[PDB]
Amino acid sequence: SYPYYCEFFVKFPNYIPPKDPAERLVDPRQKLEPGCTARCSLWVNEYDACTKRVRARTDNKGNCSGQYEELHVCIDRCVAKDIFKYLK
Amino acid sequence: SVHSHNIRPDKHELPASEVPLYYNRFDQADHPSLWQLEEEQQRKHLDQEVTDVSQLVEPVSSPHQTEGWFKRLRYWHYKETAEPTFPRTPDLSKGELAAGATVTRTSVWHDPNEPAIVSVSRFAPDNFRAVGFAENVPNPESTNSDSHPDFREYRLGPGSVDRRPFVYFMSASYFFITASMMRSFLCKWVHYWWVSRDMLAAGTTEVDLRPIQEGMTAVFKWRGKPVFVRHRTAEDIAKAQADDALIGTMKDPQLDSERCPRPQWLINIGVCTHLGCIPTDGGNYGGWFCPCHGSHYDTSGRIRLGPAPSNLELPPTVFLDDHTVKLG
Amino acid sequence: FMSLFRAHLVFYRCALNLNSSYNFGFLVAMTFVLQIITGITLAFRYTSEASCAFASVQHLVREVAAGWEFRMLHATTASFVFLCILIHMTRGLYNWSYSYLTTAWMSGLVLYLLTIATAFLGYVLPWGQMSFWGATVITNLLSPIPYLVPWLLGGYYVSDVTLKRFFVLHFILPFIGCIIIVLHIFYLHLNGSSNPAGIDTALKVAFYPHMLMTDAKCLSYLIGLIFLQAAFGLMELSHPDNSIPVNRFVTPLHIVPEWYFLAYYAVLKVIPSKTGGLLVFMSSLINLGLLSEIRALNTRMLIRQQFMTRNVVSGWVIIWVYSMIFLIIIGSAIPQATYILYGRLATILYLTTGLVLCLY
Amino acid sequence: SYGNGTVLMPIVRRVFIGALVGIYAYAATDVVLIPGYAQL
Amino acid sequence: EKEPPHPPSYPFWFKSLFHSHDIPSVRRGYEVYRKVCATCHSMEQLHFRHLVGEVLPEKRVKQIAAEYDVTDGPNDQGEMYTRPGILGDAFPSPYPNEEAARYANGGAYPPDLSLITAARHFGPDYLMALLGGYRDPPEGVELRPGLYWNVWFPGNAIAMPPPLMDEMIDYEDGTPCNISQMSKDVVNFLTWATEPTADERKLYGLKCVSAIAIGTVLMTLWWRFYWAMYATRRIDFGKLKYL
Amino acid sequence: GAPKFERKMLGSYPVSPEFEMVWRDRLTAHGGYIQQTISPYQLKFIYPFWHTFFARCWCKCSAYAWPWVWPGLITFGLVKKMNHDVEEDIRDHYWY
Amino acid sequence: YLPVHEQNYDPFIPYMAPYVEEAKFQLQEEEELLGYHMWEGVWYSGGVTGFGDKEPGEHFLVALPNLYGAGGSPMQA
Amino acid sequence: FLVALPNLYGAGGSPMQA
Amino acid sequence: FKLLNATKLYEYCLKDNRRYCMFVMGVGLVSSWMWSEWWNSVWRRINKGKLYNDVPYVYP
Amino acid sequence: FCGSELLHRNDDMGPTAHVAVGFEGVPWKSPDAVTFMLMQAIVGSYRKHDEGIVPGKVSANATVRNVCNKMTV
Ligand SMILES: CCCCCCCCCCCCCCCCCC(=O)OC[C@H](COP(=O)([O-])OCC(O)COP(=O)([O-])OC[C@@H](COC(=O)CCCCCCCCCCCCCCCCC)OC(=O)CCCCCCCCCCCCCCCCC)OC(=O)CCCCCCCCCCCCCCCCC
Ligand SMILES: CCCCCCCCCCCCCCCCCC(=O)OC[C@H](COP(=O)([O-])OCC(O)COP(=O)([O-])OC[C@@H](COC(=O)CCCCCCCCCCCCCCCCC)OC(=O)CCCCCCCCCCCCCCCCC)OC(=O)CCCCCCCCCCCCCCCCC
Ligand SMILES: CCCCCCCCCCCCCCCCCC(=O)OC[C@H](COP(=O)([O-])OCC(O)COP(=O)([O-])OC[C@@H](COC(=O)CCCCCCCCCCCCCCCCC)OC(=O)CCCCCCCCCCCCCCCCC)OC(=O)CCCCCCCCCCCCCCCCC
Ligand SMILES: CCCCCCCCCCCCCCCCCC(=O)OC[C@H](COP(=O)([O-])OCC[N+](C)(C)C)OC(=O)CCCCCCCCCCCCCCCCC
Ligand code: HEC
Ligand code: HEM
Ligand code: HEM
Ligand SMILES: COc1cc2[nH]c(C)c(-c3ccc(Oc4ccc(OC(F)(F)F)cc4)cc3)c(=O)c2cc1Cl
Ligand SMILES: O=C1C(O)=C([C@H]2CC[C@H](c3ccc(Cl)cc3)CC2)C(=O)c2ccccc21
Ligand code: FES
Repeated sequence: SYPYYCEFFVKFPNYIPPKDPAERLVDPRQKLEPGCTARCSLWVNEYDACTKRVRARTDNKGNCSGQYEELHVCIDRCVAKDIFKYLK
Repeated sequence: SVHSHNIRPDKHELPASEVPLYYNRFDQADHPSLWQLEEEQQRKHLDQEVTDVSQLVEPVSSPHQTEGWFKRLRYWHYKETAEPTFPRTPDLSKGELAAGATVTRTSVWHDPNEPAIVSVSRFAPDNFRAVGFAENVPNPESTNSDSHPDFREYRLGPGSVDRRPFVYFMSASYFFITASMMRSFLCKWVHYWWVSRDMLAAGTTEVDLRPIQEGMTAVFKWRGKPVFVRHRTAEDIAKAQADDALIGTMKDPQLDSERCPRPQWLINIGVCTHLGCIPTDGGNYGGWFCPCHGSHYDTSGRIRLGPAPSNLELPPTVFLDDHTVKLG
Repeated sequence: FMSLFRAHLVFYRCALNLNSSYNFGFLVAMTFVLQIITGITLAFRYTSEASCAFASVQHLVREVAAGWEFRMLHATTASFVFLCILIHMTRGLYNWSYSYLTTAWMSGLVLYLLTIATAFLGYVLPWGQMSFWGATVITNLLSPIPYLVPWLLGGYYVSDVTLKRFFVLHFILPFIGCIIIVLHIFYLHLNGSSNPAGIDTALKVAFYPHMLMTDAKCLSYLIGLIFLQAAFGLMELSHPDNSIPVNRFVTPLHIVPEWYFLAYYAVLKVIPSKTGGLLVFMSSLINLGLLSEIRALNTRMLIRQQFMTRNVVSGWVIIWVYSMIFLIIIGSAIPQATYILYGRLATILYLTTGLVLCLY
Repeated sequence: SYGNGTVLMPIVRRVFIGALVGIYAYAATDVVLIPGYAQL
Repeated sequence: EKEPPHPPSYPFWFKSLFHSHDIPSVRRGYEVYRKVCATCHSMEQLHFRHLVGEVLPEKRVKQIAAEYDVTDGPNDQGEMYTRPGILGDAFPSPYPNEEAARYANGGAYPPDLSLITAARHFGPDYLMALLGGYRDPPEGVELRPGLYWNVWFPGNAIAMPPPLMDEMIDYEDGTPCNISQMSKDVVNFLTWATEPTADERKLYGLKCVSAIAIGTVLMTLWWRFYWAMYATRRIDFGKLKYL
Repeated sequence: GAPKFERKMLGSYPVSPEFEMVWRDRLTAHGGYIQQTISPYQLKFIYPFWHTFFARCWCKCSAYAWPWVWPGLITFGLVKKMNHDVEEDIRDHYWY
Repeated sequence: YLPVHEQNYDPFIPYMAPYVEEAKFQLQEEEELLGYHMWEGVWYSGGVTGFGDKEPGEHFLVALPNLYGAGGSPMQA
Repeated sequence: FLVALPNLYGAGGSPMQA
Repeated sequence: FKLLNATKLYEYCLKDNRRYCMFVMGVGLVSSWMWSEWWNSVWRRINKGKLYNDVPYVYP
Repeated sequence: FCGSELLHRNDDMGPTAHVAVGFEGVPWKSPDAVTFMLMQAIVGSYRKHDEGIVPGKVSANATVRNVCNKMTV
């Protein structure tokens, strides 16, 4: 019914100026992604494990969509903290 | 009242002469007046001091009484399962109770040494009192405990202010907030019946006049109402101008030249000024005639006869070209 | 009728120790009156046509002065109707009010049935996906009898005819409500209210000055809270999926009724036989009805004190409440084996703890 | 009881107890026993 | 089937209780919508009337409406015709019926966006996440042609192509264009379009709730005023104790 | 309502309609009593509430501990264990 | 709470028993000697429904006994 | 009219018998 | 309380119920409008540079 | 002057109830003393047993008149 629901105690960022007027012709997400990639390493570990085991089992059925989904949900939930500091 | 009793025989619940749920030891007096004496000779537990919950006297009755599946409450006293024809005889040697049925349908009250009329007199329900009665049964002196505060520590005494202003200010404040809110509600509810924000009634239009022929009336749509454009003949013009000599007599006097800035072109809002019907072609003055109550208009738009109070209303208009007009 | 007004709402004498838990009846009545006002003013602009009902409700919000306010007050006050009713019921399960307020308790049950019917009829009128498929489900649920369902529908499937008659029925039922409320209060004041202590007492006090002000205070709180939720939207009381136009050949991928219907939904998820499903509702309502004459089911003389304070055993009503909340939780979730397993556990608890109230 | 006007709630009592016995019998037949006889 | 994940909470300016919408973002979101998303979606409930005074000045809105041909009639001959749009007309749509829309989009139907954030869970956070969500398939999964993998769409496979591309559009205030920025601005615009009466609603709410709370304090005091006279009463049995 | 032996009046003046409920619920004052009240304009009325706050709150909270909280804790437990079971199922059934 | 020195008594003394037993006797004999049949009456007359009640207007279909006047009370007849 | 219906329970009565 | 009693608001405006009603109505009338304009100003103060008026459109 | 009640409830002394109500007055020397002496007379008195020659139901004193016509008895 409502377009959205109110959230308490939200923190609203101040617009960090780009150091070069050209600096944000490239997506700011690229500058936040590495750190979060490093923080979600356990999901990378498990995804690579499942990849190996699927490639090995040889009965010709298997996939690792679960762990992949978890990996990217982790990375996104990390990126969401700082992305709005770089957008007007 | 609307409530029944439930005195009936029952096979899950034996009668109280058989299995009483209360503690069945009672003292008995020869005359209830004697119960006075004991109240001024016994000791009482509430006359004596204790300080901790662990010192409170322990109940005489046993915890272990009622049993069965899903029975939370384990202790009860009274039941209304019905008595048989021949009840179980109370044993007075054990101080068991004798009451109602067990007096009427039993030999319990019999004594060898005493007349029967004297003997029965001791078995009214006032002659029996439980064991522990004088020692445990409370009889308050007040609803207030001396360990709690009553009005004496809250009363505003000599030297105090008057508080009527404050009380009535409090309630007046409540009421004026209340009234503001109520007025807001009614205003919103009224406003909700008003016309919607999509309508707006705005607009303007233009008309090309080349195709029209003399003596013809064309009709167009404008701001929700009809508009007549007529290319009058010379005789229509003459009819309109001949009645300028009788302007004295009209209900809404006006001269033709105002209504036809270009004499051969007549323009009006196509609506009866009486109650909103649309006049038809004709009438007595070669103009228009309204069928709803019979008003007549002339070849210029003027009200000549009938209940309508004014001439046909002129729309805000301009001739853009020799052959084109603008409405609105 | 003024003399009656004075006898029942001014000079009527209550017990001194009636705390807030005895104020919720007045509250449900007030939500009724308020819901009636907003109802009538919504009817003036609603369209009862399957082709255009949805856009009719959107027109109020978009193009009408204060259009949004009445729709949202009407939507949100329903939740408070049901919340207040449930508090009001649980109070009297807790106190064993039905021991002597026999016909009042029966009348109560009838009013609750009326309210369920009224709400569900309302729920179809905005005519979105959830409305259409909800109507489909509940009409299929009462199928056991031939031809009754096409007759009540009006048609072989949910249709504009169905909308028209649902609209008229939703118009009418609340007022029948009001009549039954008068009947309710007759039975009540025939007897007189109970105490929280469950004793009989002579320390009575009149209504107008003392209890009327508590009624007013709680009324202020409730008006407050309704407006808070209505204007700002703190809680997601209603699911988003009624915002989508109807499609007769595609269901919504996730389904969640209004909260006051979730427990029922949970049952329909976990019992295998459909008739068993329906019979659970019938049986539980019959059990509640049976409490009206609990004095007869035993020959021990009854008391109203349930001694639930400080009690490690708790009480069957509390277990009932927690079971019902658990069922709401499971209602909300997807169909999966483990949810169904704990569902069946909770369902058995909910049924048993209702049966057992009669066994004193 | 004699001298009382409540005459229609007793009937409803007996009907309700009846109906519950009914419903539970049928539910035991429907939900448990008939499947059980496929597992027996 | 599965429980889909829940998006993160972004700090959109509006989701506070005291904040309005952020109108420059709304302007930019409208520009994005016109240049991109209006290629396949529709907003049948919106009319240009809605933009004047709330988002844009009237003159500019008239000039926007003039860019479209809108069908009208019948005329004197009973034929239909086309004219330049006016302030009173609804937004145009790319397809004449649902069947054509499905025919152009490989069978799937692009939903009408007039209420989109109120028609999904977590609304704008879900939409913001979805527009970020496109990724390569995981090991052991392959999707048939004209279907894409997205980590936030339920069941992970979606028919809408990757939506955004840097400097695919341009802004008039000067702000730089990139997919993240476009995401934020278009989500702002759609959230506004879902209910333009939001700010009115909230500003009225504030006054209402404040006054009602002050009310509540006053009524509490009035109730206690009468509580105290019977809470402090004395009742004696037999003889008088105190005075 | 009241038993007939309690609602029997001593007076004989006709009960006015606006007092109906008052005399349907008549009760005898066995033994009599004495009562005193002070006008609320001559009492403090927000200090007596806070003066007795701790006692009242101790009583109320003590009364509700076992009956309401302990089953609450058990139910909360059950929800947590259900979540455990589901999060293990979802991997057993669908992860290789 | 009361002070602990006010709580030093046994609450479970049966002080009503001798009277409850008598009441049971008295109310059983009336059932035996009067209530043994389903007696037949005149319907909706005298303020009572006619199916057994002896107090006026205790049931809904005999509510509102008057339309004018000042009413009255059963206890003052 | 505003003093109609003097009773809700009981048997009523008549003014002439007071 | 001494201050309030010194203003003699009770004697003149609250001791008679007709005047009580006059007071209620007029104070309502004025207070509501003051409260409204104050909340308007707050709504403009917190949202500076976000509202439509604060950031004019400049034509291309 | 304190505004309070002091009630002795007693149902074993017959059907009649006795009551007195009081307000704060003025001193002997007050200017308004005379007016008070007059107000006492404006309200006056009544006895059902002994009545003079004027029926209470037609008396010029409106308070007596209203009391004597209550419920017609
Ligand atoms: C194809 C597959 C087939 C598979 C087949 C498998 C079949 C398995 C069947 C199992 C049956 C178990 C029951 C046997 C009963 C035997 C009875 C007997 O011998 O009676 C003799 C004899 C009968 O004589 P009696 O004269 O009746 O005397 C007894 C008294 O009447 C008693 O009264 P009292 O006054 O003396 O005692 C106090 C009284 C009163 O006590 C109280 O009132 C206290 C209440 C305290 C409650 C406090 C709660 C607080 C916490 C609340 C938390 C919140 C929860 C809610 C919210 C959660 C969220 C949802 O206590 C009670 O009422 C006790 C009630 C116990 C209930 C136990 C229920 C077990 C159910 C098992 C499942 C059955 C199927 C379910 C349905 C399936 C679908 C239809 O009784 C006794 O001597 C007493 C025996 C009592 C035994 C109780 C404990 C039984 C333990 C059984 C263990 C079974 C394990 C199964 C594992 C299965 C693995 C696969
Ligand atoms: C999906 C799965 C689940 C399914 C659901 C499962 C549910 C299971 C649980 C069931 C819960 C309990 C259900 C009710 C049991 C009642 C048992 C009973 O007899 O109690 C005796 C008991 C007194 O017995 P007693 O103590 O021995 O006293 C002896 C006296 O001589 C007795 O005289 P008295 O003056 O003292 O008593 C008042 C007297 C006289 O009362 C009056 O004169 C009051 C008249 C008010 C009329 C206002 C209009 C009502 C229109 C019907 C609304 C129904 C809504 C249903 C909700 C769902 C909606 C979709 O009424 C009665 O004695 C009761 C008569 C039977 C009532 C039946 C109520 C339910 C069915 C009604 C609808 C039938 C369907 C066709 C119509 C449907 C139209 C929508 O009375 C009550 O406690 C009744 C309380 C009030 C409740 C009923 C109010 C409505 C009255 C309707 C009367 C029939 C006309 C209907 C309209 C027809 C033309 C359109
Ligand atoms: C608005 C109303 C209109 C004004 C006029 C009044 C209308 C009523 C006429 C109908 C009554 C005819 C029967 C006459 C019986 C005479 C017996 C006698 O000597 O009197 C003393 C006797 C009581 O003296 P007592 O024995 O000392 O009292 C102890 C207790 O009775 C406790 O005794 P217990 O615990 O020892 O158990 C005894 C029980 C032992 O038996 C049981 O408990 C058996 C339980 C088995 C379960 C099965 C259900 C049993 C109930 C049958 C219901 C079927 C009738 C409906 C048929 C529908 C047809 C379309 O005995 C009976 O049940 C025997 C009597 C059963 C008769 C009930 C049905 C009679 C209706 C016949 C005409 C039907 C046409 C209706 C058309 C459609 C409209 C309604 O009277 C009764 O027991 C009364 C029975 C009849 C019910 C009351 C009538 C209703 C009045 C309120 C009106 C509610 C209308 C609501 C609609 C509102 C619209 C807006
Ligand atoms: C007849 C229909 C009336 C509709 C009312 C709507 C009117 C417009 C909006 C409100 C305007 C402001 C109120 C009027 C002015 C105050 C009246 C007045 O003179 O005061 C007299 C008196 C004022 O008493 P006071 O003690 O404050 O002061 C009077 C004494 N002097 C003059 C010495 C100061 O008010 C009362 O005593 C009323 C008693 C009730 C108080 C509590 C009410 C709260 C609400 C209870 C529940 C409501 C639900 C029931 C309604 C049914 C529908 C849901
Ligand atoms: C044609 C190339 C499109 C453009 C441009 C945009 N959208 Fe669209 N959208 C399109 C299709 C064919 C579909 C169907 C997807 C499916 O799986 O069936 C969609 C779907 C959406 C949705 C629905 C998401 C959901 O969870 O249901 C949304 C919210 C959506 N699209 C938004 C959206 C936005 C914001 C766009 C502008 C950036 C946009 N779409 C452009 C087709 C096309
Ligand atoms: C107890 C009384 C009532 C209850 C509980 C109730 C309940 C409801 C509910 C839950 C809705 C759904 C609204 C939504 O989903 O947005 C609704 C809608 C509606 N109700 Fe009722 N209602 C009541 C009384 C009335 C009355 C008396 C009327 C008219 C006389 C009425 C007319 C309507 C209308 C027209 C709608 C459609 C709302 C819309 O389309 O947005 N209601 N009602
Ligand atoms: C529209 C629905 C209802 C309304 C308007 C309503 C109204 C009222 C009111 C005003 C009271 C007296 C004051 C109070 O208790 O708050 C009351 C008491 C009561 N109600 Fe309800 N009620 C409704 C529903 C119900 C339901 C659903 C039940 C039972 C299932 C019920 C049973 C009772 C009982 C037992 C009492 C008296 C309890 C006691 O005196 O101890 N009512 N009702
Ligand atoms: C805190 O403790 C209590 C609070 C209480 N609150 C209230 C509101 C009442 C009450 C309700 C209605 C009524 O008469 C009416 C019937 C029906 C109508 O019709 C309708 F629909 F409500 F408008 C209106 C009016 C008379 C009295 C009580 O008895 C009551 C009793 C207790 Cl113990
Ligand atoms: O699958 C269901 C479903 O099972 C119900 C149910 C919920 C419980 C309702 C209900 C049950 C019992 C009573 Cl007494 C009243 C209402 C009936 C409809 C819905 O409300 C629903 C709505 C939209 C789509 C699907 C569904
Ligand atoms: S409306 Fe034209 S004459 Fe009356």
